[PDB]
Amino acid sequence: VTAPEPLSAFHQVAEFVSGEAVLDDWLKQKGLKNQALGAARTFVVCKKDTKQVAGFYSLATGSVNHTEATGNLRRNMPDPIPVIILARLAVDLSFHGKGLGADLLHDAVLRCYRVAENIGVRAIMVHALTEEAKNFFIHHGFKSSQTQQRTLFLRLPQ
Amino acid sequence: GPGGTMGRVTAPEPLSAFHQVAEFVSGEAVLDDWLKQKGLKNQALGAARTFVVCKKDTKQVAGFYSLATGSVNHTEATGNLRRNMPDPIPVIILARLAVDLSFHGKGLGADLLHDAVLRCYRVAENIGVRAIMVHALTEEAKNFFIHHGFKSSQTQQRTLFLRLP
Ligand SMILES: CC(=O)SCCNC(=O)CCNC(=O)[C@H](O)C(C)(C)COP(=O)(O)OP(=O)(O)OC[C@H]1O[C@@H](n2cnc3c(N)ncnc32)[C@H](O)[C@@H]1OP(=O)(O)O
Ligand SMILES: CC(=O)SCCNC(=O)CCNC(=O)[C@H](O)C(C)(C)COP(=O)(O)OP(=O)(O)OC[C@H]1O[C@@H](n2cnc3c(N)ncnc32)[C@H](O)[C@@H]1OP(=O)(O)O
Repeated sequence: VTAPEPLSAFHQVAEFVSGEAVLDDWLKQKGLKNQALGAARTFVVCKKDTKQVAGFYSLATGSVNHTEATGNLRRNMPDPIPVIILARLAVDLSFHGKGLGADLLHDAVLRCYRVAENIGVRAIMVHALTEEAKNFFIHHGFKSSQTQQRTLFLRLPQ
Repeated sequence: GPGGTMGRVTAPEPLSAFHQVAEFVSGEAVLDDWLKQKGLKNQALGAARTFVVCKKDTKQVAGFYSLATGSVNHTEATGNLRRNMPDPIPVIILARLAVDLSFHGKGLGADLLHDAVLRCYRVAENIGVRAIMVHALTEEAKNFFIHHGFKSSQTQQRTLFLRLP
């Protein structure tokens, strides 16, 4: 695949299938529209020598109240806690099991660290859609909320 | 205007341990004390990023502002801010803004706000952001933001927004 780049009208998305239709349909129907609105910024990777999207993720600003956080995350912090929402992350079924999911997450993390140089950010927050998704994030260092087991956080040490 | 001094200040730069803040006074003690007690600590925690301007040829702070990520529910927004948007709406919070009493009335409050706005537009290239949000501490502060293009929430006059796209 190609290096991560911003979603554009040059990207072919209509055939993308990840196994989660809510994510597939968001990419195809709302991805580019929501970029113009300031609702989310989407980054894609493409099959080599094509503009066919092989995987993507989306980032938006956000916050979390102390009750949905963890004991360590809320320590000595204001309420609510400033976060970046990793709103969506998916790889096409044809590319599963090749480390592209991990690679996309790593790119997202680095981009959040860069954003955090100019704006206050405590953590990356994700809402896991399934138990399998939650376990993927746990494997990569995310920690669950105490009240919602599918809300997870990755503290950005600074 | 001339304000209280005709000395200059430096360009905005990140708060650091090299900055003197202990003598800063803005007319609002809550802001003065946040800067002195929490400014640098909160930077390391990821609670807020603070940018300062200093008296020329010193490291003495003459003004500052602070930025953090945040969001707002549709009920607390405006119709134009929320139309076709997810709920809640992604924003950047202008958490703190203050100038030392000695430099009031010189356009430094406007200059700091302008630098804050440009910094938000740069951030927005990498992350979804709909608007800058501010909670005005006083009536005087609210009117200052209105003069520079911010719009009040319909329910709360002291919560104001500046749309970016
Ligand atoms: C993002 C949200 O908002 S929540 C929804 C999450 N997204 C989805 O569920 C959409 C459908 N699923 C997918 O798109 C993919 O399965 C992804 C993106 C979750 C993972 O990508 P994949 O290609 O399957 O995994 P990839 O090959 O990158 O695996 C990377 C590492 O994670 C591990 N891993 C992958 N899936 C899981 C899992 N469910 N549980 C634990 N570990 C996992 C792999 O074993 C590998 O580990 P290693 O480096 O120690 O060998
Ligand atoms: C950010 C928050 O969360 S709210 C808290 C805001 N901060 C504070 O209250 C701390 C105490 N006050 C201050 O530090 C300062 O008064 C500031 C930073 C708010 C403003 O800075 P000042 O030095 O007073 O104003 P500055 O000289 O930059 O004024 C710039 C312009 O705005 C105008 N202006 C200033 N105050 C007001 C006001 N209250 N109402 C309308 N217009 C105003 C000025 O006349 C000038 O207009 P122009 O550019 O058309 O000539």
